[PDB]
Amino acid sequence: EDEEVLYKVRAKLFRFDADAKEWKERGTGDCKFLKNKKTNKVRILMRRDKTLKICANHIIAPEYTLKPNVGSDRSWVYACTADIAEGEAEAFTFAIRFGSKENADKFKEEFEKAQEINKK
Amino acid sequence: SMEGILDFSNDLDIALLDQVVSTFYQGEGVQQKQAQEILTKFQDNPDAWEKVDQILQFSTNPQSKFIALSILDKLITRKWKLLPNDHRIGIRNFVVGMIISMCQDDEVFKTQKNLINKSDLTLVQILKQEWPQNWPEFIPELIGSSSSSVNVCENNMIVLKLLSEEVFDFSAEQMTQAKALHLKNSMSKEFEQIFKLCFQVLEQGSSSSLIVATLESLLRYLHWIPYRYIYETNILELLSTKFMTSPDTRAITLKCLTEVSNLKIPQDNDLIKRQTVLFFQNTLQQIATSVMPVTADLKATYANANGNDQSFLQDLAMFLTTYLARNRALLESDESLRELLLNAHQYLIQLSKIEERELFKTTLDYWHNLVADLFYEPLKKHIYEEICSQLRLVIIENMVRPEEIQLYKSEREVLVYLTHLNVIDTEEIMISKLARQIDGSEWSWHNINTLSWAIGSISGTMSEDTEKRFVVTVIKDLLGLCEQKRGKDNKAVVARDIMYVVGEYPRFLKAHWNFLRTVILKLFEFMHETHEGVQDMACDTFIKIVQKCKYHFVIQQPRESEPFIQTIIRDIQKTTADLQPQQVHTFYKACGIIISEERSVAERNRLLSDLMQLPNMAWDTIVEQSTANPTLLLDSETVKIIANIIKTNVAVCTSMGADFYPQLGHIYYNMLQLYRAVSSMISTQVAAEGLIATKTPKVRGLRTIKKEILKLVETYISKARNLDDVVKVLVEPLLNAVLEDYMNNVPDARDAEVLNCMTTVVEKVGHMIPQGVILILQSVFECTLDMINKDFTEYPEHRVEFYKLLKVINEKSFAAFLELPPAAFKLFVDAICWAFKHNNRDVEVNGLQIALDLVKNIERMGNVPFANEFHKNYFFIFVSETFFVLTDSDHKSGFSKQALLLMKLISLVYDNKISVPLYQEAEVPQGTSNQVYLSQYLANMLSNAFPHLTSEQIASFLSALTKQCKDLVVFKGTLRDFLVQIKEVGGDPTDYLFAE
Amino acid sequence: QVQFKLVLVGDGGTGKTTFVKRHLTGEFEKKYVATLGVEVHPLVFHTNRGPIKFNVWDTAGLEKFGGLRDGYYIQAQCAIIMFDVTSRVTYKNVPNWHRDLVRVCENIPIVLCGNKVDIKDRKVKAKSIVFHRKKNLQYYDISAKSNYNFEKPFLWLARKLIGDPNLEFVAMPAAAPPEVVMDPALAAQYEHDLEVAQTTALPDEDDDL
Ligand SMILES: O=C(O)c1ccc(N2CCN(c3cccc(C(F)(F)F)c3)CC2)c(NC(=O)c2ccc(F)cc2)c1
Ligand SMILES: Nc1nc2c(ncn2[C@@H]2O[C@H](COP(=O)(O)OP(=O)(O)OP(=O)(O)O)[C@@H](O)[C@H]2O)c(=O)[nH]1
Ligand SMILES: [Cl-]
Ligand SMILES: [Cl-]
Ligand SMILES: [Mg+2]
Repeated sequence: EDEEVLYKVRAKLFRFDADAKEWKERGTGDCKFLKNKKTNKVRILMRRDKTLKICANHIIAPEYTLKPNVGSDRSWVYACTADIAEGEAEAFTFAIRFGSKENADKFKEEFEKAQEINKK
Repeated sequence: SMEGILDFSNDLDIALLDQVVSTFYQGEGVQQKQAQEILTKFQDNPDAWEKVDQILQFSTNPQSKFIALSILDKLITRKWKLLPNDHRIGIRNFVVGMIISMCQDDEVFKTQKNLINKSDLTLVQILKQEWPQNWPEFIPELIGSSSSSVNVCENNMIVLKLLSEEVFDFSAEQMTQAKALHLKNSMSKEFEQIFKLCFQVLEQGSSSSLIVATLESLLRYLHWIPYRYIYETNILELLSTKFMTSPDTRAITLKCLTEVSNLKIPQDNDLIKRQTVLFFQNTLQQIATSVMPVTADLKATYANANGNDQSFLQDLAMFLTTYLARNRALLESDESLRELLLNAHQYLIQLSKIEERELFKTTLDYWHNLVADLFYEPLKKHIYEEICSQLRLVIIENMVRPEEIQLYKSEREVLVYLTHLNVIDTEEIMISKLARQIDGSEWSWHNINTLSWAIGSISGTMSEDTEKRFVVTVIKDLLGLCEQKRGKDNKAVVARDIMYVVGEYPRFLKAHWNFLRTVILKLFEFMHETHEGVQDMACDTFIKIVQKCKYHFVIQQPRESEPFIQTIIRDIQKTTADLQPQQVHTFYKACGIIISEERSVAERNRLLSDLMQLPNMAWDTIVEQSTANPTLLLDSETVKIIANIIKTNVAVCTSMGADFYPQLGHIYYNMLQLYRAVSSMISTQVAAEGLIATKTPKVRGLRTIKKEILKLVETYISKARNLDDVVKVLVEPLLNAVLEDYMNNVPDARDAEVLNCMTTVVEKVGHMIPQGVILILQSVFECTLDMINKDFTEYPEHRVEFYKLLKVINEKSFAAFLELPPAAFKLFVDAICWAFKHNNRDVEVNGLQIALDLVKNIERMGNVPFANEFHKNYFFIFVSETFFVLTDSDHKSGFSKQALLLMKLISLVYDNKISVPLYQEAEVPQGTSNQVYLSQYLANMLSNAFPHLTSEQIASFLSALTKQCKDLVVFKGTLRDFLVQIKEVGGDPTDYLFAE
Repeated sequence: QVQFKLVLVGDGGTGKTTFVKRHLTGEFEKKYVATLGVEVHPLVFHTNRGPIKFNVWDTAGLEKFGGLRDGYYIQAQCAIIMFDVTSRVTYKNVPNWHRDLVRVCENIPIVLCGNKVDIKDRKVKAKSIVFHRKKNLQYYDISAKSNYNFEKPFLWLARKLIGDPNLEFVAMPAAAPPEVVMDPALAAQYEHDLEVAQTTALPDEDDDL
């Protein structure tokens, strides 16, 4: 790999479907923060258990903000402007849920550290 | 333009249909989808059948012709009898002609198998309608046409196979009993001629595709034909020699010989016994010489998955296990058949090593049958010693974890039987497998785990003395293995396997107090290891050991100052300090199991007091602060502490049941005050924030407190011994705390667990609280019905708990329904019928049981005005609602209970056990019996619901039904006959006279 | 890239569409919307032998929505037969689905799948499931909801169709994702869409994830 793993955590990812006004699960597996050894840019790369299919692939943009979901104390929702998991870069409203509040808070800490690395 | 074919006013353009069909089968995305919809509407047009002979003649697309035959099949199976005789003979002759024509063209026969097979099935649908009564010559003409061509002969074998399947294999659900019997007797009467042809083809041989089609039809025949066609002809010899040698015929021949092994055969005939031996000997000889020797590595062959190897090896396992399970006694007492017997078993040993779970299970079912036999049958085990030795290694190397329930059970049972048959061989294999873990040659997590599960599985099979030496040897070896291993991953794996093994040997632990004590203290040390899996395994091992050895924790052991339970309780804070909440609850549950062994009341109550010390002190300080200032609950962290206190009480109440009462009594009053305070907080959070509040972590936390309180009370009441205290102390405060709160919350804030708690209360003490049951119904009945009577989907837990509560009230306190005002009683009848329409099998089954029980409850009242008014108002509602769910094809899972309910309703009238006329006066002569009026009402109801039935069909059906209303199996037969006849036109009314 | 027609058959409500959708998008559809005739979707897996494409014909199990019925099976190269381990009738009907399927598709690899093994009250016990043995079907316990063995039917069919018993699903390398600039004109657009999404609860808040 041309990338260093900064953080790895088990997570479930959702995307908001505005039409059906509901959260639709996109995958479950290891969410990884990967630092490109050439550009030093940190991305989220998430693969599904067993199929290993990509369900998240985007830069941790400095302009993104993690917000609580009304339902959860172990989730974050954020707008992503360019995710290439399904191919052509698309904008999503994402929600990512972890096994515990501690995992979610640790994720937030790591996501901010990555935002600062990406500011350089 | 594709939609052109849906316009029936204009003649059909075959080239357009061919394009739509091509677009559907070969097109993509939106175009495929649109072609799909158009083709469905085309096929479903009730006049589309008139287009079939046009499409069959003038279409170039074989997919169009396939879809044309589907349309024809709907006409033949549903509406055939509406056609004039001339038209039916016309279709019949066209279909036969189209089949013969396709078969006589070598190019079409080779490449259009789909369309020919579909044509053959269409012909078989015609035979089901026409044959033999309106087509006596069909079989003679098929036999005749078979010598004219090898293609026609082969295709005639496909027709006869499909006919045999339709008549003998799939008739049960698809035909009336009378029509199934008719076609079975018809095929039976003409089979002599069919068999003669099949035998000639198999003898005369030559074309492999023809031979394979003939053996495919034979496989179907073997489900029903008499043994003499197999044993009194050359056919057994051909199957077990010639057809085993060529690989084209081998797979089908093996499946035939498996069904031959299942024929009904005379038991007292030496010639037949010798023929049964011979075909087996011949089959195994052809395998050994033409396929693979007994030594072959079938694991390797199967894995390589060349050609049809996997299917062949599956079929061989099915043949060997089927034949040997029936016939191995034939091979056991004759010295000249010993080699055949052991070679057959050696093939099974090789098949058992294949890495394929479902194949392994098939061979394991056989091994279970064999070793069970050797355990009980005199003078047999010695025959199989070398087979059994190899099988011990196969089972030990394939042992799965006990979480795989059925497979672990099957494996354990086989290994236990094998251990009894030779304990020394079992021990040596297990110790030598352990040695190969210790020397690293076979070391892996999977391998030490599988071995530990195997060693665990045979606990209780050795003598106590042999077990003692074996267990010490195994623990010493696993301890050495642990020391020897490096890094916490490896050590954790071996530590979990030591805990596993020790937990499976309670007899050993019970005999060796010093060992047991050390194990527990070691488990307590492991409860501080954060290394994943270790705390969970320590807690699981602790409760498993306690369940089996509890008596040893409650007595004073020699050279101890106190019962060990006192030592566990004294140090409980320290022991459990690093556990997650669910692990603490297991730990407290285990302590509850021990304490319940103490049968001295004073000493039990004191141990229970000491165990509950930490949660009771956390509780007391919260109740002081919580009541002193209510706003302290809103705090997320206190809600988590309160829920965990209640859950600890649930855990200890689960293991102590009746003995838990003094602890419940200590918290009961303040627990129900806390229920009220948390209810207020939920209510006012929903008011302030909206229905979304119920999704918030805070409100879910509060609701968790309410659900654990209801769980604690239902857990105690379900095991309570003193029901007087339940009624006098518990019930009144419970109803006051929960019923109005449930009623006066918005649907989305109502806990389905309230219904579950009330079900247990009515179940256990319903007879003793008639006024409490009335209050339960008044609080939950109408508001819960209104949540679930708009659709079948909303509030699924309320739905299930609602009908469980009505069921128990209707069983235990039916007087509560007598107290309902007429309008509420009408809603109860509506609720029952509503349950009948459900597809969810929980609700439907409770629905039908309530209806049964309610009818029984009304019958019990005898000849009084409430019973009479019930029948006048509801008898016909239950009869028509039950018939609705019987006949609409959407409620097949409820068939048995629908039938039982309908039988009860019809038998009430047939016995004259309803005092008043069911008809309102001047609707019939005033003398008229309820039997005559029920006849009339059902005839009218069925005629309007099924207008295509004749008056004769309905009258015969109802005549059969009323005569059979004391015989459930025959009654159900008549109901299933009716469900077949309503799917077609011109069902024979004489079918309802069927008798076996 | 090699594409194979896969036909999915079994009683209504057994989980055919749910199982496929989970494989296409990753989502779990809780609602029962009965299939009308057939839904066709391409489904691609990446293997150590390159990509394999299944053209998935997800057929209707309900008789009244059956459409072309066995017409859908024409030129299938593989099949899944689905039942629900919580509904005995759905297993009783497995021989009827198998009959209708193999009359059209005589020599294809077929997986039998008992779905919904996540539900505690199982009605079709392991001991009862033997139909696959004489018919040479592969069998898996699955759950579309928990993802228990969710990949196994496709992995087994891929091994059979490619003729490689050691075929594995692999991870495809993930392209470096674009760095983009948030459009100042749609910044108001996004705060709205995020408001709606923060105030709609995530489903299944009691699950391990
Ligand atoms: O006769 C006795 O009084 C006696 C007392 C304790 C014994 N032990 C059995 C318990 N034990 C043990 C060690 C580590 C883990 C566990 C586990 F918790 F069960 F996992 C148990 C090792 C010590 C054993 N059994 C042994 O095999 C043993 C004991 C001490 C040794 F140094 C070596 C062997 C015997
Ligand atoms: N608990 C549970 N529910 C499931 C599972 N798979 C599917 N379901 C539910 O089952 C219901 C029916 O699913 P569908 O996929 O629509 O069923 P289907 O077989 O396609 O139905 P037809 O199209 O009518 O043949 C839905 O409510 C699903 O959410 C599962 O693994 N577990
Ligand atoms: Cl026998
Ligand atoms: Cl009809
Ligand atoms: Mg569907």
